Amino acid sequence: GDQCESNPCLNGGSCKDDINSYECWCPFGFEGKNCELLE
Amino acid sequence: NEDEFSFKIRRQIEKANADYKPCSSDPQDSDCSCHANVLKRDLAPYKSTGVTRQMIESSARYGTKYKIYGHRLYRDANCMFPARCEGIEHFLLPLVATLPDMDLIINTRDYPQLNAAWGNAAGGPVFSFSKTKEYRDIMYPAWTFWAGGPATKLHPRGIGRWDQMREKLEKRAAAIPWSQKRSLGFFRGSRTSDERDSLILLSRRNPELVEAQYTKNQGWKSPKDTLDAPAADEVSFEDHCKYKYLFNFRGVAASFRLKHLFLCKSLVFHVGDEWQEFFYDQLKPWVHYVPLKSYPSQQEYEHILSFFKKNDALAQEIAQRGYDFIWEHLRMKDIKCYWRKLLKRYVKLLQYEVKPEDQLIYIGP
Repeated sequence: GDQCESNPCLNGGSCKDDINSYECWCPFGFEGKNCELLE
Repeated sequence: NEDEFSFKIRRQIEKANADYKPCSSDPQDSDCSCHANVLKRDLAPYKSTGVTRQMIESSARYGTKYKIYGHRLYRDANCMFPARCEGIEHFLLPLVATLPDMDLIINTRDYPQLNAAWGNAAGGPVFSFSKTKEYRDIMYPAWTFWAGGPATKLHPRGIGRWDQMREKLEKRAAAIPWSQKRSLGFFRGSRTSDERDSLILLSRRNPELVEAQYTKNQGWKSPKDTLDAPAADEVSFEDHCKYKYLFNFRGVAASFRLKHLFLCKSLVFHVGDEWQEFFYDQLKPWVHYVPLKSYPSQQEYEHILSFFKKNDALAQEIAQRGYDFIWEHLRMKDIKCYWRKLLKRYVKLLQYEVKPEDQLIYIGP
Protein backbone atom coordinates (compact mmCIF):
# COMPACT_ATOMS: atom_id res chain seq x y z
CA GLY A 1 0.00 0.00 0.00
CA ASP A 2 0.90 3.70 -0.20
CA GLN A 3 -1.11 5.04 2.75
CA CYS A 4 2.04 6.35 4.47
CA GLU A 5 2.61 8.83 1.62
CA SER A 6 0.04 11.25 3.12
CA ASN A 7 1.93 11.33 6.45
CA PRO A 8 -0.83 9.89 8.69
CA CYS A 9 1.45 9.62 11.74
CA LEU A 10 1.34 12.80 13.83
CA ASN A 11 3.73 14.29 16.38
CA GLY A 12 6.96 12.85 14.93
CA GLY A 13 5.68 9.33 14.35
CA SER A 14 6.97 7.11 11.53
CA CYS A 15 4.88 4.99 9.21
CA LYS A 16 5.02 1.52 7.68
CA ASP A 17 2.75 0.41 4.81
CA ASP A 18 1.32 -3.08 5.13
CA ILE A 19 -0.75 -4.77 2.39
CA ASN A 20 -4.21 -3.77 3.70
CA SER A 21 -3.41 -0.87 6.00
CA TYR A 22 -0.59 1.06 7.67
CA GLU A 23 0.90 1.29 11.13
CA CYS A 24 2.36 4.18 13.07
CA TRP A 25 5.34 4.04 15.36
CA CYS A 26 4.94 6.80 17.94
CA PRO A 27 7.63 8.53 19.99
CA PHE A 28 7.55 8.45 23.79
CA GLY A 29 4.81 10.93 24.80
CA PHE A 30 2.23 10.09 22.13
CA GLU A 31 -0.03 7.14 21.42
CA GLY A 32 -3.06 6.08 19.40
CA LYS A 33 -3.22 4.74 15.85
CA ASN A 34 -1.97 8.08 14.44
CA CYS A 35 0.10 9.17 17.49
CA GLU A 36 -2.72 11.71 18.02
CA LEU A 37 -3.18 11.19 21.79
CA LEU A 38 -0.92 12.20 24.68
CA GLU A 39 0.65 9.21 26.51
CA ASN B 1 6.78 29.18 -32.61
CA GLU B 2 6.33 31.71 -29.81
CA ASP B 3 3.62 33.56 -31.73
CA GLU B 4 1.53 30.45 -32.38
CA PHE B 5 1.69 29.54 -28.69
CA SER B 6 0.65 33.04 -27.64
CA PHE B 7 -2.35 33.05 -30.01
CA LYS B 8 -3.52 29.66 -28.74
CA ILE B 9 -3.32 30.68 -25.06
CA ARG B 10 -4.90 34.12 -25.51
CA ARG B 11 -7.75 32.59 -27.53
CA GLN B 12 -8.36 30.08 -24.72
CA ILE B 13 -8.38 32.88 -22.13
CA GLU B 14 -10.75 35.14 -24.12
CA LYS B 15 -13.19 32.28 -24.66
CA ALA B 16 -13.08 31.02 -21.05
CA ASN B 17 -13.75 34.49 -19.64
CA ALA B 18 -16.45 35.37 -22.20
CA ASP B 19 -18.31 32.15 -21.30
CA TYR B 20 -17.76 32.49 -17.53
CA LYS B 21 -20.72 32.93 -15.16
CA PRO B 22 -20.48 33.39 -11.36
CA CYS B 23 -21.21 30.32 -9.22
CA SER B 24 -23.95 32.29 -7.43
CA SER B 25 -26.10 35.28 -8.44
CA ASP B 26 -25.06 37.16 -5.28
CA PRO B 27 -21.46 36.91 -3.96
CA GLN B 28 -22.52 36.11 -0.35
CA ASP B 29 -24.31 32.98 -1.67
CA SER B 30 -27.04 32.90 1.00
CA ASP B 31 -28.61 29.70 -0.41
CA CYS B 32 -25.32 27.72 -0.55
CA SER B 33 -25.66 27.22 -4.32
CA CYS B 34 -22.05 27.83 -5.41
CA HIS B 35 -20.97 24.15 -5.39
CA ALA B 36 -24.44 22.60 -5.61
CA ASN B 37 -23.96 21.17 -9.13
CA VAL B 38 -21.40 18.71 -7.74
CA LEU B 39 -23.55 17.25 -4.94
CA LYS B 40 -26.54 17.01 -7.32
CA ARG B 41 -24.46 15.06 -9.85
CA ASP B 42 -22.94 12.87 -7.09
CA LEU B 43 -26.41 11.92 -5.71
CA ALA B 44 -28.17 11.68 -9.12
CA PRO B 45 -27.46 7.96 -9.71
CA TYR B 46 -29.52 7.16 -6.57
CA LYS B 47 -32.53 9.32 -7.45
CA SER B 48 -34.74 6.79 -9.30
CA THR B 49 -34.25 3.76 -6.99
CA GLY B 50 -33.11 5.40 -3.74
CA VAL B 51 -30.86 3.75 -1.16
CA THR B 52 -31.86 0.44 0.47
CA ARG B 53 -30.62 -1.10 3.72
CA GLN B 54 -28.88 -3.76 1.63
CA MET B 55 -26.94 -1.11 -0.32
CA ILE B 56 -25.74 0.40 2.98
CA GLU B 57 -24.80 -3.01 4.43
CA SER B 58 -23.03 -3.87 1.16
CA SER B 59 -21.14 -0.53 1.15
CA ALA B 60 -20.05 -0.75 4.81
CA ARG B 61 -16.80 -2.55 3.95
CA TYR B 62 -15.63 0.52 1.96
CA GLY B 63 -15.42 3.05 4.80
CA THR B 64 -16.21 4.09 8.35
CA LYS B 65 -19.86 3.71 9.26
CA TYR B 66 -21.45 6.77 10.82
CA LYS B 67 -25.04 6.75 12.02
CA ILE B 68 -27.13 9.73 13.02
CA TYR B 69 -29.93 8.32 15.18
CA GLY B 70 -32.18 10.36 17.47
CA HIS B 71 -29.95 13.40 16.96
CA ARG B 72 -26.96 11.51 18.33
CA LEU B 73 -23.86 10.53 16.33
CA TYR B 74 -22.65 6.93 16.37
CA ARG B 75 -19.66 5.35 14.61
CA ASP B 76 -17.66 2.15 14.15
CA ALA B 77 -15.31 1.81 17.14
CA ASN B 78 -12.43 1.36 14.68
CA CYS B 79 -11.71 4.45 12.59
CA MET B 80 -8.90 3.67 10.13
CA PHE B 81 -7.60 7.28 10.41
CA PRO B 82 -8.64 8.68 13.84
CA ALA B 83 -7.28 12.16 13.08
CA ARG B 84 -9.40 12.30 9.89
CA CYS B 85 -12.50 11.10 11.78
CA GLU B 86 -11.91 13.99 14.21
CA GLY B 87 -11.84 16.47 11.32
CA ILE B 88 -15.05 15.04 9.86
CA GLU B 89 -16.78 14.95 13.26
CA HIS B 90 -16.06 18.66 13.74
CA PHE B 91 -18.52 19.32 10.91
CA LEU B 92 -21.05 16.54 11.61
CA LEU B 93 -21.50 17.18 15.35
CA PRO B 94 -23.07 20.69 15.08
CA LEU B 95 -25.56 19.39 12.47
CA VAL B 96 -26.81 16.28 14.31
CA ALA B 97 -29.30 18.28 16.44
CA THR B 98 -31.23 19.32 13.28
CA LEU B 99 -30.64 16.35 10.96
CA PRO B 100 -32.92 13.31 10.51
CA ASP B 101 -31.67 9.76 10.92
CA MET B 102 -29.23 8.34 8.36
CA ASP B 103 -26.43 5.84 7.81
CA LEU B 104 -23.27 7.21 6.19
CA ILE B 105 -20.36 5.12 4.97
CA ILE B 106 -17.52 7.65 5.01
CA ASN B 107 -14.28 6.57 3.43
CA THR B 108 -11.33 8.28 5.17
CA ARG B 109 -8.64 6.78 2.87
CA ASP B 110 -7.06 9.02 0.22
CA TYR B 111 -8.31 6.93 -2.68
CA PRO B 112 -11.98 6.44 -3.66
CA GLN B 113 -13.58 3.02 -3.36
CA LEU B 114 -16.44 2.60 -5.86
CA ASN B 115 -15.01 1.91 -9.30
CA ALA B 116 -17.74 2.48 -11.89
CA ALA B 117 -15.94 0.01 -14.21
CA TRP B 118 -16.57 -2.65 -11.57
CA GLY B 119 -20.20 -3.03 -10.94
CA ASN B 120 -22.77 -4.15 -8.36
CA ALA B 121 -21.08 -4.77 -5.12
CA ALA B 122 -19.67 -1.32 -5.65
CA GLY B 123 -22.93 0.53 -6.20
CA GLY B 124 -22.62 2.57 -3.00
CA PRO B 125 -23.45 5.02 -1.55
CA VAL B 126 -19.96 5.76 -0.20
CA PHE B 127 -18.56 9.22 0.65
CA SER B 128 -14.95 10.07 -0.29
CA PHE B 129 -13.03 13.38 -0.41
CA SER B 130 -11.69 12.92 -3.93
CA LYS B 131 -12.73 11.20 -7.13
CA THR B 132 -12.66 11.11 -10.91
CA LYS B 133 -15.34 10.06 -13.41
CA GLU B 134 -14.09 6.48 -12.84
CA TYR B 135 -15.65 6.45 -9.34
CA ARG B 136 -19.18 6.60 -7.93
CA ASP B 137 -18.13 7.92 -4.50
CA ILE B 138 -19.99 11.02 -3.26
CA MET B 139 -17.56 13.87 -2.53
CA TYR B 140 -17.50 15.51 0.88
CA PRO B 141 -15.37 18.38 2.16
CA ALA B 142 -12.13 16.86 3.43
CA TRP B 143 -11.32 16.40 7.11
CA THR B 144 -8.37 18.76 6.73
CA PHE B 145 -10.62 21.83 6.63
CA TRP B 146 -10.57 21.29 10.41
CA ALA B 147 -7.98 18.63 11.23
CA GLY B 148 -5.94 15.58 10.28
CA GLY B 149 -4.24 16.53 7.01
CA PRO B 150 -0.65 15.38 6.42
CA ALA B 151 1.73 15.86 9.35
CA THR B 152 5.00 17.70 8.76
CA LYS B 153 7.50 19.54 10.95
CA LEU B 154 5.62 22.85 10.49
CA HIS B 155 2.27 21.10 11.13
CA PRO B 156 3.05 18.18 13.47
CA ARG B 157 -0.63 17.65 14.37
CA GLY B 158 -1.54 17.52 10.67
CA ILE B 159 -2.42 20.39 8.37
CA GLY B 160 -5.82 21.70 9.44
CA ARG B 161 -7.69 24.81 10.60
CA TRP B 162 -8.47 26.27 7.18
CA ASP B 163 -10.12 29.18 9.03
CA GLN B 164 -6.75 30.14 10.56
CA MET B 165 -4.82 29.39 7.37
CA ARG B 166 -7.05 31.75 5.34
CA GLU B 167 -6.20 34.66 7.68
CA LYS B 168 -2.50 33.79 7.69
CA LEU B 169 -2.36 33.70 3.87
CA GLU B 170 -4.52 36.85 3.39
CA LYS B 171 -1.96 38.70 5.53
CA ARG B 172 0.99 37.23 3.68
CA ALA B 173 -0.56 37.96 0.24
CA ALA B 174 -0.95 41.60 1.41
CA ALA B 175 2.73 41.63 2.51
CA ILE B 176 4.12 40.33 -0.83
CA PRO B 177 2.24 42.06 -3.66
CA TRP B 178 2.50 40.74 -7.21
CA SER B 179 5.36 43.03 -8.26
CA GLN B 180 7.55 41.91 -5.32
CA LYS B 181 7.08 38.17 -5.93
CA ARG B 182 9.94 36.31 -7.61
CA SER B 183 9.43 35.58 -11.34
CA LEU B 184 10.10 31.84 -10.99
CA GLY B 185 8.05 28.64 -10.93
CA PHE B 186 7.91 27.06 -7.49
CA PHE B 187 7.08 23.68 -6.04
CA ARG B 188 8.14 22.00 -2.80
CA GLY B 189 6.46 18.67 -2.10
CA SER B 190 6.98 14.91 -2.16
CA ARG B 191 6.91 12.35 -4.96
CA THR B 192 3.30 11.20 -4.52
CA SER B 193 2.86 10.96 -8.30
CA ASP B 194 5.36 10.67 -11.16
CA GLU B 195 3.40 13.44 -12.97
CA ARG B 196 5.61 15.73 -10.80
CA ASP B 197 8.97 14.49 -12.19
CA SER B 198 9.44 16.69 -15.28
CA LEU B 199 9.05 19.92 -13.22
CA ILE B 200 11.74 18.78 -10.76
CA LEU B 201 14.06 17.75 -13.61
CA LEU B 202 13.48 21.08 -15.38
CA SER B 203 14.42 22.88 -12.13
CA ARG B 204 17.68 20.91 -11.92
CA ARG B 205 18.55 21.90 -15.49
CA ASN B 206 17.29 25.50 -15.27
CA PRO B 207 17.04 26.76 -11.65
CA GLU B 208 16.71 30.33 -12.92
CA LEU B 209 13.29 29.40 -14.40
CA VAL B 210 11.94 26.88 -11.86
CA GLU B 211 12.69 26.20 -8.19
CA ALA B 212 11.18 22.72 -7.70
CA GLN B 213 12.53 20.09 -5.30
CA TYR B 214 11.26 16.86 -3.77
CA THR B 215 10.75 16.58 -0.03
CA LYS B 216 10.57 13.21 1.74
CA ASN B 217 7.23 11.77 2.95
CA GLN B 218 6.50 9.05 5.56
CA GLY B 219 6.28 6.40 2.80
CA TRP B 220 9.88 6.93 1.67
CA LYS B 221 11.47 3.63 0.63
CA SER B 222 14.57 4.55 -1.47
CA PRO B 223 16.49 7.41 -3.16
CA LYS B 224 14.22 6.89 -6.20
CA ASP B 225 11.51 8.67 -4.13
CA THR B 226 13.47 11.94 -4.54
CA LEU B 227 14.87 10.99 -7.99
CA ASP B 228 18.29 10.35 -6.35
CA ALA B 229 18.73 13.85 -4.87
CA PRO B 230 19.04 14.82 -1.20
CA ALA B 231 15.58 15.40 0.30
CA ALA B 232 14.70 19.11 0.40
CA ASP B 233 13.23 20.83 3.45
CA GLU B 234 9.55 21.67 3.88
CA VAL B 235 8.63 25.23 2.86
CA SER B 236 5.68 26.86 4.63
CA PHE B 237 2.55 27.83 2.67
CA GLU B 238 3.31 31.43 3.70
CA ASP B 239 6.72 31.22 2.01
CA HIS B 240 5.17 29.94 -1.26
CA CYS B 241 3.71 33.42 -1.60
CA LYS B 242 7.14 34.90 -2.50
CA TYR B 243 6.88 33.20 -5.95
CA LYS B 244 4.72 34.36 -8.88
CA TYR B 245 4.13 30.93 -10.41
CA LEU B 246 2.92 28.11 -8.14
CA PHE B 247 2.45 24.52 -9.33
CA ASN B 248 -0.08 21.97 -8.14
CA PHE B 249 -0.26 18.30 -9.03
CA ARG B 250 -2.45 15.38 -8.11
CA GLY B 251 -0.94 13.11 -5.46
CA VAL B 252 -2.45 9.83 -4.38
CA ALA B 253 -5.69 11.55 -5.29
CA ALA B 254 -6.36 15.31 -5.27
CA SER B 255 -3.92 17.45 -3.26
CA PHE B 256 -4.72 19.73 -0.31
CA ARG B 257 -1.95 22.03 -1.56
CA LEU B 258 -4.11 23.56 -4.31
CA LYS B 259 -6.43 25.76 -2.20
CA HIS B 260 -3.45 27.22 -0.30
CA LEU B 261 -1.72 28.40 -3.45
CA PHE B 262 -4.61 30.65 -4.53
CA LEU B 263 -4.51 32.62 -1.27
CA CYS B 264 -0.94 33.77 -2.03
CA LYS B 265 -2.36 35.86 -4.92
CA SER B 266 0.14 33.98 -7.08
CA LEU B 267 -0.67 32.49 -10.46
CA VAL B 268 -1.61 28.85 -9.95
CA PHE B 269 -0.63 26.24 -12.54
CA HIS B 270 -2.87 23.19 -11.93
CA VAL B 271 -1.66 20.04 -13.66
CA GLY B 272 -4.25 17.44 -14.73
CA ASP B 273 -8.04 17.70 -14.84
CA GLU B 274 -9.16 14.29 -13.47
CA TRP B 275 -8.75 14.33 -9.68
CA GLN B 276 -11.38 16.43 -7.91
CA GLU B 277 -12.38 17.82 -4.58
CA PHE B 278 -15.95 19.14 -4.20
CA PHE B 279 -15.00 22.74 -5.00
CA TYR B 280 -12.90 22.13 -8.15
CA ASP B 281 -15.92 22.18 -10.50
CA GLN B 282 -16.36 25.94 -9.96
CA LEU B 283 -12.63 26.65 -10.34
CA LYS B 284 -12.58 27.40 -14.06
CA PRO B 285 -9.48 27.06 -16.24
CA TRP B 286 -8.12 30.32 -17.63
CA VAL B 287 -10.50 32.27 -15.33
CA HIS B 288 -8.99 31.28 -11.94
CA TYR B 289 -5.85 29.32 -12.89
CA VAL B 290 -3.61 28.06 -15.67
CA PRO B 291 -4.45 24.47 -16.67
CA LEU B 292 -1.76 22.08 -17.85
CA LYS B 293 -2.42 18.60 -19.25
CA SER B 294 -1.19 15.58 -17.24
CA TYR B 295 2.50 14.65 -17.64
CA PRO B 296 3.62 18.03 -18.97
CA SER B 297 6.89 18.17 -20.85
CA GLN B 298 9.82 20.39 -19.92
CA GLN B 299 9.24 22.28 -23.21
CA GLU B 300 5.59 22.90 -22.29
CA TYR B 301 6.68 24.37 -18.93
CA GLU B 302 9.26 26.61 -20.66
CA HIS B 303 6.64 27.90 -23.14
CA ILE B 304 3.90 28.59 -20.63
CA LEU B 305 6.21 30.27 -18.09
CA SER B 306 7.83 32.37 -20.87
CA PHE B 307 4.38 33.46 -22.04
CA PHE B 308 3.23 34.64 -18.61
CA LYS B 309 6.59 36.28 -17.83
CA LYS B 310 5.99 38.37 -21.00
CA ASN B 311 2.31 39.00 -20.29
CA ASP B 312 2.51 40.02 -16.68
CA ALA B 313 -0.70 42.05 -16.29
CA LEU B 314 -2.67 39.12 -17.74
CA ALA B 315 -0.94 36.81 -15.24
CA GLN B 316 -1.89 39.08 -12.33
CA GLU B 317 -5.58 39.24 -13.47
CA ILE B 318 -5.96 35.45 -13.43
CA ALA B 319 -4.08 35.22 -10.13
CA GLN B 320 -6.39 37.86 -8.64
CA ARG B 321 -9.54 36.09 -9.83
CA GLY B 322 -8.33 32.75 -8.36
CA TYR B 323 -7.54 34.42 -5.05
CA ASP B 324 -10.97 36.05 -5.03
CA PHE B 325 -12.78 32.80 -5.80
CA ILE B 326 -11.20 30.88 -2.90
CA TRP B 327 -11.61 33.91 -0.62
CA GLU B 328 -15.32 34.29 -1.38
CA HIS B 329 -16.42 30.70 -2.10
CA LEU B 330 -14.23 28.47 0.05
CA ARG B 331 -15.03 30.09 3.38
CA MET B 332 -15.63 27.91 6.44
CA LYS B 333 -19.28 28.89 5.92
CA ASP B 334 -19.12 27.32 2.43
CA ILE B 335 -17.66 24.07 3.86
CA LYS B 336 -20.26 23.85 6.61
CA CYS B 337 -23.25 24.65 4.37
CA TYR B 338 -22.07 22.14 1.72
CA TRP B 339 -21.97 19.40 4.37
CA ARG B 340 -25.47 20.37 5.52
CA LYS B 341 -26.94 20.56 2.01
CA LEU B 342 -25.29 17.26 1.01
CA LEU B 343 -26.65 15.38 4.02
CA LYS B 344 -30.16 16.88 3.69
CA ARG B 345 -30.41 15.77 0.04
CA TYR B 346 -28.88 12.35 0.76
CA VAL B 347 -31.29 11.42 3.56
CA LYS B 348 -34.25 11.83 1.15
CA LEU B 349 -32.78 8.96 -0.90
CA LEU B 350 -33.06 6.44 1.97
CA GLN B 351 -35.79 3.84 1.35
CA TYR B 352 -35.62 2.24 4.80
CA GLU B 353 -35.95 2.97 8.52
CA VAL B 354 -32.62 3.63 10.25
CA LYS B 355 -32.34 1.38 13.32
CA PRO B 356 -29.82 1.58 16.16
CA GLU B 357 -26.82 -0.76 16.25
CA ASP B 358 -25.35 -1.54 19.66
CA GLN B 359 -21.80 -2.35 18.44
CA LEU B 360 -21.35 1.30 17.33
CA ILE B 361 -19.89 3.81 19.82
CA TYR B 362 -21.39 7.15 20.83
CA ILE B 363 -19.50 10.16 19.43
CA GLY B 364 -21.70 13.11 20.43
CA PRO B 365 -22.76 15.79 21.05
